Amino acid sequence: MQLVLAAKYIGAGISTIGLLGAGIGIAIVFAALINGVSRNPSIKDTVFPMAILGFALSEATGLFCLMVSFLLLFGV
Amino acid sequence: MQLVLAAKYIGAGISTIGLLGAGIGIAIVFAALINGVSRNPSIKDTVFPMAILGFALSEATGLFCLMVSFLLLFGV
Amino acid sequence: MQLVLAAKYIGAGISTIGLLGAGIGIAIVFAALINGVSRNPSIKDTVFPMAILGFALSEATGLFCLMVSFLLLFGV
Amino acid sequence: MQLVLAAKYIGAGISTIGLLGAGIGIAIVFAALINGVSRNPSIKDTVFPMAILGFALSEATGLFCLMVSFLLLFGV
Amino acid sequence: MQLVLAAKYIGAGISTIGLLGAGIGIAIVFAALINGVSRNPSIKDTVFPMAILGFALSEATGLFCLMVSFLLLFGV
Amino acid sequence: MQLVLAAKYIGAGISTIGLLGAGIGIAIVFAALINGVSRNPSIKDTVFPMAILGFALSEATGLFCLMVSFLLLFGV
Amino acid sequence: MQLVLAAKYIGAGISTIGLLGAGIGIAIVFAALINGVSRNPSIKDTVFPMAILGFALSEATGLFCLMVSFLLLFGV
Amino acid sequence: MQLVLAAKYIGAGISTIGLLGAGIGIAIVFAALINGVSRNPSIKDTVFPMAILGFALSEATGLFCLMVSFLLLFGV
Amino acid sequence: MQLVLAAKYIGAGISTIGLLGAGIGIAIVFAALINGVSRNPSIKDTVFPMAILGFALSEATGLFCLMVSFLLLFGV
Amino acid sequence: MQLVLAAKYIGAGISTIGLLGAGIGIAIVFAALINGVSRNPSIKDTVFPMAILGFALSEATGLFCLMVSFLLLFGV
Amino acid sequence: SSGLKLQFALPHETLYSGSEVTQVNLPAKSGRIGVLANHVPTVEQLLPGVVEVMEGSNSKKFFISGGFATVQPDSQLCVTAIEAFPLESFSQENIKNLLAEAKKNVSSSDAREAAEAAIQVEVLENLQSVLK
Amino acid sequence: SAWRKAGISYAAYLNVAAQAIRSSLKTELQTASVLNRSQTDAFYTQYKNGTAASEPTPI
Repeated sequence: MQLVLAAKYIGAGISTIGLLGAGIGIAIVFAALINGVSRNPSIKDTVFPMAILGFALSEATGLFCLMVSFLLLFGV
Repeated sequence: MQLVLAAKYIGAGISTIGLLGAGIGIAIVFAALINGVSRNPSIKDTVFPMAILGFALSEATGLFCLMVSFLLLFGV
Repeated sequence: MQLVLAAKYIGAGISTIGLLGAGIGIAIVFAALINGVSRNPSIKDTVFPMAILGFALSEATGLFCLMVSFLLLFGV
Repeated sequence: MQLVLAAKYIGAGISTIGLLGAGIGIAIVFAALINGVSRNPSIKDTVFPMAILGFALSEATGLFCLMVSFLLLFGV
Repeated sequence: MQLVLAAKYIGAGISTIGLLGAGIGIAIVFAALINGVSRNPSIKDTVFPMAILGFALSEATGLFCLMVSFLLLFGV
Repeated sequence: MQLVLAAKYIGAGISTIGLLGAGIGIAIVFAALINGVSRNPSIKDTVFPMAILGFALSEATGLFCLMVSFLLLFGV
Repeated sequence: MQLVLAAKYIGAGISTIGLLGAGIGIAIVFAALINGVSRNPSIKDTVFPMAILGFALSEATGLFCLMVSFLLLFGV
Repeated sequence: MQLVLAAKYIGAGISTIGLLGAGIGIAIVFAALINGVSRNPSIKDTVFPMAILGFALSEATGLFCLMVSFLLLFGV
Repeated sequence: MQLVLAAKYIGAGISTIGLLGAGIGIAIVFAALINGVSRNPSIKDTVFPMAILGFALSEATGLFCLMVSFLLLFGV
Repeated sequence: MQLVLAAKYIGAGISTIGLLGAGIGIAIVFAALINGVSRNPSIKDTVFPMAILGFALSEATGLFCLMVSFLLLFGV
Repeated sequence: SSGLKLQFALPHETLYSGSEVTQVNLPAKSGRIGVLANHVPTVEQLLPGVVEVMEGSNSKKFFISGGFATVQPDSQLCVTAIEAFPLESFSQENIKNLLAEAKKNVSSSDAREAAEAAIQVEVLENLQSVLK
Repeated sequence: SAWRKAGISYAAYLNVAAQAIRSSLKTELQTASVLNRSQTDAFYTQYKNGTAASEPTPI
């Protein structure tokens, strides 16, 4: 096995591109909390908790595509 | 089989790119709820429920493209 | 058949990239409904129904590109 | 024929990427109608009709790129 | 001829990616007309005509890239 | 000549991707004129002329990348 | 020479993708001038001159990537 | 080993594309803090600390994709 | 040498894609100066100088990726 | 060595694509400082220092992806 | 400083004056707005809608004619309008339809007078939604 | 339905709503205080530079 092994590294470097959704995604979700409390600092213990909930939702794309790389380097 | 097997890994690393729609997508949908409640705390139990509905709609792109990777690694 | 079979997997992993239009697309359409009710809580049973109509329109890109992957894995 | 047949599947999975214009495109056009009616409920039977007109214009990119995939799978 | 024929299909599926400019492009141009009339119902027969002019300008990218696909499938 | 001829079609389908700058680009430039004439109908014969000037500037990217395709299909 | 000649056309069609920065880039820079005079027509002979300066700065990306295509078709 | 070694460099140059999420992502998160204090000079020691928290969240995508490159150049 | 020479042209056409950061990047930085003076012309000799500083920072991505193309065409 | 050497140039031209995060990223971070001081010139020696801090954070993506190119041209 | 002092007054009667409030909901041109204890200083134009002053106890809701709303830096919102309207026990559906319908006939009358009719339509329609 | 276009000042924009509201309530809970509050008998007259004047009209 050599030709099929080489495809394991090529496919692993491409599955990292799918992690952009977590970089820019979580950015926007967290950025809204910053702009939101800038116009209404009082409400805090209401938007902060839900903001974290959006994190785990956007962190999904950063986990699935992350596991795909291990299934081609330390998995297969 | 060797040449066709190698294409199973290359195609799996590309199907992860389609998961960007769930990272940035769900981000915007959730971000709107944050910018909404910081402007109108009254309407909470009205925008929150519908916000979750938008999650499952945007989570679609994060499931289909997710299944495609398994149909090339643990499927085929 | 081996060289042509391998192209079936490579082409299937690329057709998933076209599903970004449904992830980010439906996101914006649904996000507008969230930012609309924060500016006018009165109108609900008027923007909500049309909002769903926009879903099926943006879901199109998430169906066509979705069928293309099956026509290369379970079709051909 | 085998080498040229394989290019029929590779080219079909790439022509789906051009369908992003219909996913995000129609999204913005429809999203404007939502932001409009939530700011001016008066004008409805004026922006709604034109909004549909923008749909067919943005649906173009979702038809052409859609036909290209059939001309490589069920056409050629 | 076989190796050069296969490149005709691969190049045709990529020329569809250039049609995104017409999907998202025309979307923004048309979306502005929706956000303009909902904030200024007075001016209609002035922004509507020019709005159509912007359509043909953005439709250009949706025609050129569209012709390139035919020059590789039904042309060459 | 056969291997080098095939690269003429592959390179022509990629040069169409560079035409996105004219689709989305001209869209934003034209969209600003629509958003400008909605908040200030007064200034028309001042922003309209300059708006056209921005067209030829953004049309550049839609001409260069357009000529590259002809230099690979009807040129070389 | 045949294999290396074919790479001259493939590399030329990809260098056109780098011209998107001039299409969308110059668009935003010019669009700001439109949204600016609509908000303050008082300042015209001050923002107009600097606006042109931003053009040559964003036109850079539309020249470098443009020269790369000629160094692969009419250069090398 | 030569064919599989070459795939180590090709896969390493692609895993750098996944680092865009940290460039643009952290940008938006940090940009919100700038647009927040300029409109509400009062609150500072409240948005500043949470802003840093968003950094480590968006820095994730800039670490994972960063480690993938070392696992193909100085790892494997 | 022929197979390795061909990779010099393919790699040069891809390094131009990295120049998008300078096209759209510098665009936003310069666009802010245009939208800033339209709101407060009082501060000109304060935002103008710093605006230029942001140019050299965003011009970086337009220089590095620019040098990479010369190290594959007139370098190596 | 020839086949593996050619992959050193192909992988170097792709690692430049990851530098977009620094072009557009730093752009947004710096652009916020421009829209900030304009709306509120009062706070300058407070947002300016932190603005520079965001630079080094976004400059990260412009350094890592920059080093990857040297590890394929002047490294390996 | 805890809470926010509300100053809701009219050209004929003053309701609140330096009174601490938990939350308030008053329609703005940009869109519906809410305010609490500490809120960023914003100055928006109030449109003919419905305002509701909230308290730890059940909050009362009055209909507003329109005006301006400004939140002072020192945590002090000031509401200025013309006329006011109690919950619902004040307005009557029957008393509204009478004039409401007559407004559509004002468009039929000379435009000089129909100009004000268009403005009435809006205000009247919102009165119906107050019935809830 | 533009008010700042071919309608009236913002003072009048809220005025029409003040009378519409005050007249949208019960006839029983409508004190005389509100009646005369919507009644006015003032006429305006434009004058020239030479003590001249225009035809009198109702506000």
